[PDB]
Amino acid sequence: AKLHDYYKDEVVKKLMTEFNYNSVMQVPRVEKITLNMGVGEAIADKKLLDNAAADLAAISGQKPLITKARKSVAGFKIRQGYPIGCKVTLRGERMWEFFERLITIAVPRIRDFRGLSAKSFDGRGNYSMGVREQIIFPEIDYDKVDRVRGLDITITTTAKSDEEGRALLAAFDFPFR
Amino acid sequence: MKKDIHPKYEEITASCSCGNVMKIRSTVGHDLNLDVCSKCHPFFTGKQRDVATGGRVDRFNKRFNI
Amino acid sequence: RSLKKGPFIDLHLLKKVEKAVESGDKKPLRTWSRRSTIFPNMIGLTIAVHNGRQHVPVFVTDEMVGHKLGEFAPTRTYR
Amino acid sequence: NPFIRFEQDKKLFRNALEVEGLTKGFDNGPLFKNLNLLLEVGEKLAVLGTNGVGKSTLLKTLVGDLQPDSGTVKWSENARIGYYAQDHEYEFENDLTVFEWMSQWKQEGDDEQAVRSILGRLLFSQDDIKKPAKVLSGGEKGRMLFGKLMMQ
Amino acid sequence: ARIAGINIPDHKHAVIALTSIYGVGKTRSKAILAAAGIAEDVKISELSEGQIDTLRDEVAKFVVEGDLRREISMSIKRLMDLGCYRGLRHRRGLPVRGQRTKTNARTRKGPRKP
RNA sequence: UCCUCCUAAAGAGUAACGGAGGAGCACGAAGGUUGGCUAAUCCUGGUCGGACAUCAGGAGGUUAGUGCAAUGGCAUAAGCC
RNA sequence: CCAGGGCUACACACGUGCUACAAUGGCGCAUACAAAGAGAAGCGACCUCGCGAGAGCAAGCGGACCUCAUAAAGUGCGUCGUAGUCCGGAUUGGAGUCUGCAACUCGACUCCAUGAAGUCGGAAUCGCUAGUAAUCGUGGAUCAGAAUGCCACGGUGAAUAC
Ligand SMILES: [Mg+2]
Ligand SMILES: [Mg+2]
Ligand SMILES: [Mg+2]
Ligand SMILES: [Mg+2]
Ligand SMILES: [Mg+2]
Ligand SMILES: [Mg+2]
Ligand code: NA
Repeated sequence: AKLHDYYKDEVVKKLMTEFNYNSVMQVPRVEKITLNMGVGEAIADKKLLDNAAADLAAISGQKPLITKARKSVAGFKIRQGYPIGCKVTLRGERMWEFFERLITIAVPRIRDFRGLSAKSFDGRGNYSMGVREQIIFPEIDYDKVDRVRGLDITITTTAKSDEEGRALLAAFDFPFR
Repeated sequence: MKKDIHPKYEEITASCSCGNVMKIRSTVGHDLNLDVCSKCHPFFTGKQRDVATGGRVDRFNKRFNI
Repeated sequence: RSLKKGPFIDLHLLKKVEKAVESGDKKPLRTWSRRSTIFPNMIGLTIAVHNGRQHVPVFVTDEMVGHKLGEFAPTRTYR
Repeated sequence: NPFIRFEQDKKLFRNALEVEGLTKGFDNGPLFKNLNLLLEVGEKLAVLGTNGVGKSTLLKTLVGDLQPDSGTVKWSENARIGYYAQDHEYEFENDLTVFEWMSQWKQEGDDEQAVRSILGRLLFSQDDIKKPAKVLSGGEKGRMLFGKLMMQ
Repeated sequence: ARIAGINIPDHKHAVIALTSIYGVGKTRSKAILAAAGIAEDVKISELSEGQIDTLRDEVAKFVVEGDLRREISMSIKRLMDLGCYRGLRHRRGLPVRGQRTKTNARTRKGPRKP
């Protein structure tokens, strides 16, 4: 959509002249966005996981996949197959729409916003972020919700380094430091 | 998509309180009016306005009327 | 809390400050004055006050202006 | 011996019932006329009579699913009413399991305990928390009603 | 009935309904309403929506729920870090204005603990 | 009474009141077939979340797994939907 | 002799009290009725300033004349409609006023905001037989300032004692 053709028209040229590439598709491009939370407290209240899934469905136009514990761990008294988290993968048009609607409105609505860190890359151009609360998103009316559950946004790009990931994300008007 | 397991999805006009018309698809069911976007967010204008909590010698001086 | 005009301190410390400000930071001042407020010409000093039996060297930081010298010398030991 | 224990969500103080005049009637001259009385957060007042007097319809009027011909009952603004009907067939329906029926209640409780525990405190096991609600017999249905009261 | 935090009380007089705001009491509510041009005996649900908008800015010229809590917390946390006598009492949980703790001060201390 | 390894001397078998462990079952799918998939454990980044829950990349590669003891086997999977 | 501190410390326990938990009550408005006592390095009207504690000016009075000094419950009008509330007022932040060389330890009072426990109290226990109990206010001493205590005065005014 708007962010996608903005990228196509402007960011490709900007990054190409910035890094002195030689091919059109050597510029890093964002390939997916993953929104998940491991509710943890679904050991005993399975309705909590359904409420979180409804929250994610409201936030992003997809039905969340319920993720279960891979290995039994005795520390948190869970075993194999227990539904623990919810996850949504966004690609293409929906990814671009959510990318617009996050950094245009939802981030400004953060209480006492100061700026997202720049050293939060895994070393391969990927980004991760914790919203710490689900109420900021416009898809929420601040009264339907019952808890303080927060997401974990992960932006997966084809960048070859955290430097190029920083460059790509700063080409999209990210509120860094 | 997978044929009606998802919620609805449609274009909704989401403009700021200072103009800034922004047509964004979402799933709410009603147009919404909100605060400023990052276009008019007070982030680069209050960098020192936020860091102002302090000052005792200045408010002691005004108390020194004598 | 005290009065509308005339912030009250003791002379013997006021004159002792004027000798300390010129010489700068030095050995701490052993003053029994507790009922004297702090003035901006004392910031960064190392004045010492009386808690009843001994002097505790206090470091006058930025925010300790309106408070009194004895406000930072607790006078009873508990546990 | 089923271990049943009724708690109190919020304690009201002044008085609860304070009814003035009911005069409820169906076909004949009203089964009662005034019945002005107060509660004062007391205990019981065990209504009783003979068969066909109208104690059940008096309780229906008090609980409000039936309204009198003309009168006022009113309760305290903090009053929470649990009801155990004389006949309870409108409740055990819609083909739910014992677990689902007992979980449709409860205010803020985990799905696995504090609702599967109140069941086991009153003569129920894993092999019984999956049988349909509409098949239990008599005293078991009454005990389920007691459990819903204990959780409400 | 919607102000900075929430104006939950309908069915109440505007003078006392405004007290739900963390930062407005009785005299401040009278100060707010007097400059609003409305009487103090009007109910919230009865007054038109052409005055609630004129109230939000009149509430806004003061310090209210969202930021008053931060302001006072900074004041208490200052003394705690400052090391003042009030800070020491605030750290321990005892009276800070110099009253009896020999027998009284259960409000500041809490329930007894043998 | 039956099963697995060693003693058992590189075919089979081979004793002792020799050294170590198991069984008296389970399943109407945990069987048949077709289609699809690959694990343990460590690193970084991340909201509650910590050494360990869930998410994203990297290394690693079968060190995982097999209804149940041990041996042999298993990626064309005999493991997982 | 002097300066500073303590007598004011607090996991706790007891004795005597004050304010409450409300609707024969809170709040706002208007309007009545007292007794007793003090005052010269003292009581200080009236007027002006301040939302208020109070500040400036300031006559009169060492007094049945002048000040303290408006008594409060009450009465009439309206609202609140039994809610932790327009009951409650602790605790805390900010801003001040006046005595006093001096208010941190450790004063009183005013303003803004916050506004908790408490919804008639276990075993047990205390006071009172009439202008008394209960309830409402007023003054004095000690005192530069500093009482919910002590001593004293009046207003309203019961039930019961086979
Ligand atoms: Mg052989
Ligand atoms: Mg051989
Ligand atoms: Mg098998
Ligand atoms: Mg196959
Ligand atoms: Mg098979
Ligand atoms: Mg003493
Ligand atoms: Na009946």
